[PDB]
Amino acid sequence: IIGGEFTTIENQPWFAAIYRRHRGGSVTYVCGGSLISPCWVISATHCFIDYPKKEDYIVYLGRSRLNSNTQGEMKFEVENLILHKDYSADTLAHHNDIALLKIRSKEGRCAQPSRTIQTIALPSMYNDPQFGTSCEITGFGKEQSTDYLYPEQLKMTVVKLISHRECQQPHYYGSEVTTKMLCAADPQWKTDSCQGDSGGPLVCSLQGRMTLTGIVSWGRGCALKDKPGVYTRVSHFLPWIRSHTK
Ligand SMILES: N=C(N)c1ccc2cccc(N)c2c1
Ligand code: NA
Repeated sequence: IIGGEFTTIENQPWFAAIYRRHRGGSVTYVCGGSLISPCWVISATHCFIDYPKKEDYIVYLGRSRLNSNTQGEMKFEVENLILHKDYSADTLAHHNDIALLKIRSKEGRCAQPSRTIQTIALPSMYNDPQFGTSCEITGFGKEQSTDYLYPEQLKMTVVKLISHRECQQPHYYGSEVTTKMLCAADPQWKTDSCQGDSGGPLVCSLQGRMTLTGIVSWGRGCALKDKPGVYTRVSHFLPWIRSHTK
């Protein structure tokens, strides 16, 4: 997250921290995710497509820092790694950038909701917020594009939704951004999601209820003029989520 502010997991209790164990035992942060039900974390396929071994991953819930065991946190293994069959990546655009992680503790249990571990509601069909709506993003992603390390403390920011017509403008992304994708950015281009924030939530308050409107997918650089963050439009994939979580 470029700009924004430092936060803690109590303010984003659906946020999942996904790590990968490497050969030799080193563990590195991969992507963010969202708890949509006690057994299921939703993220982006591009986070896992090159290493699609469910055994390689570690999932934390209720974790506020990259290298601290936050009080009340829960650690999980991935029981099932479901990647969207029609995923593909162009130079910029990521297609069907959605994944499901069925989580299981070493005892074989799913998440136990607490004050710091909660689910995020899914959106309803054909009911996304209008352009200009302020939405929040959360992640352990880069604070600056030139950084090579990720911030130790969880960050959050607020961005505004951009219409598909505006995002398809030539100086924006042209025909590369599709109707299955949602753009969001800062009108002043100072705050944004960045590398490392992928898979993380774009949460919008709609009709008084907070919902998982988007999943951090792609963008040209970070917080660059006319280059919004691009998110998987979760409302399009509701038949796919429902069928793959049964
Ligand atoms: N500009 C963005 N919001 C954005 C979002 C996700 C990204 C993922 C990998 C690399 C980037 N530069 C990204 C930028
Ligand atoms: Na690390």
